[PDB]
Order: sequence, then C-alpha cells, then structure tokens
Amino acid sequence: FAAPAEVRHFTDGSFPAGFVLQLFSH
Amino acid sequence: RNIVGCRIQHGWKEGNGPVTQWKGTVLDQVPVNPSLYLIKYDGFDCVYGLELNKDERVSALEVLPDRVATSDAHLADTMIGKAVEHMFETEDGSKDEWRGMVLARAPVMNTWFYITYEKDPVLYMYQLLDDYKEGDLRIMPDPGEVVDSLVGKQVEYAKEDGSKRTGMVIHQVEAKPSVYFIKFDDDFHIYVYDLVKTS
Repeated sequence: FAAPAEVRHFTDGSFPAGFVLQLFSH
Repeated sequence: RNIVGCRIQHGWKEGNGPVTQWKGTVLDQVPVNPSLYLIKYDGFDCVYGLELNKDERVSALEVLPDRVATSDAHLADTMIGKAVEHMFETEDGSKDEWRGMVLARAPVMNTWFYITYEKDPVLYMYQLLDDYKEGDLRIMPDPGEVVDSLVGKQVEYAKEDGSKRTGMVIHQVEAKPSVYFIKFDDDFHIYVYDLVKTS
C-alpha cells in the first residue's frame, strides 16, 4: 500500500477550497 | 462488550497461513465509524486500525485481564505538539536520527505517546520519557483552526490505474489542529496528514 501524498477530494465533494492534505512526509 | 481500554487477544490469519495469536490494548473506538478500533499490539510500534468484529482475518476475539500495573507530567506536557529528533540505533551500532512530531499522550496507555516521522508518516506509539532521559530524544525549539473540522469526511483519491479508492478522516489533533489522521479502507496503518494552504 502507498498512501497518496496529497488528498483534496471527498466523496461528497466538500473539500474546502484553496487547501490540500499533505502526507506528513510530503 | 465495550472493549475500549481492554487488553484483547485474537487469531490473525495472514493470507492463507496458519492462524497466529495476537495480543494488544484497545486504545479507542472511532466516533465517525464505531466499527473501527485503534489497537496497540505488543511487538508492533505502529497503531493499527481494524474492524475487529468485521475483519475476516480476525478470529476468536477475547477480552483479557488487564496488564500488571506500575506506579513526570511537565516533561510529557512540554513534549506534546513539539517537533523532535528520535535516535534509533542501526545494526552497525551507529545512530540514525529520525525527525518527527509528538502528537498526543496515547489514551489508555498513559505512559505512551502518539508520534509520527518525516521518513514514515504513520502513527507510532512509544514510551518517550525513557528515550528522553536516556538522551535518545531531543525536543526541537518552537489552516487547521480556520477550516472547520474535516473529521468524518470520506476521502477519495485515484491510483496510477485511474482506480479510485477511499479513506476516512478519523481524528484531528488537539495539540496541532491542522494535523489529521486518515485511515484508508485498504490498509490498517493510520496515516498522518497536514492541512496546507494551497500554493
């Protein structure tokens, strides 16, 4: 398993605009 | 039949191999998905995420008696939220210093701390006051509050196949509210993410 380095999509499309979740390792 | 805080044991079936016995301590039941437990198993430094009563690799789950008990808070409270250098010893007897961050005092196991590492961004648990006294831990000097809590949202990404997979934001760190724990549906590790302003 390889975790995504960035996450910016939710299934209900509600990810806040202008932000991203970055894996702590980047 | 509430197992949070309890020692547990169960069979574990890795692939098609023979069932092995596993022992651990249930740290928490995820509020946004109550069939999901965090477990600290003896021998694994990593916190595991398992649907203990649903996962098909788990069998004969039993509550065990608690572990035999024992008997500094300022040191532990100054460590939390902080960046740290954690010194591990390579087979050569030499020293590899992993930079990481201390996220919280672990639940149930109070002597233990949630920690994550830049060279490995999953959720570990260690008894860090020992490593600090031993000198093997240095505490470095010192969006998540603007944005409402993402906890409970279901994450969605694509693999290089173009296949989309899902995960879930299960926790926001009280000490550093831009840090979030994600448990993906296809792995038992707990991955640590930072909420960053784009560009």
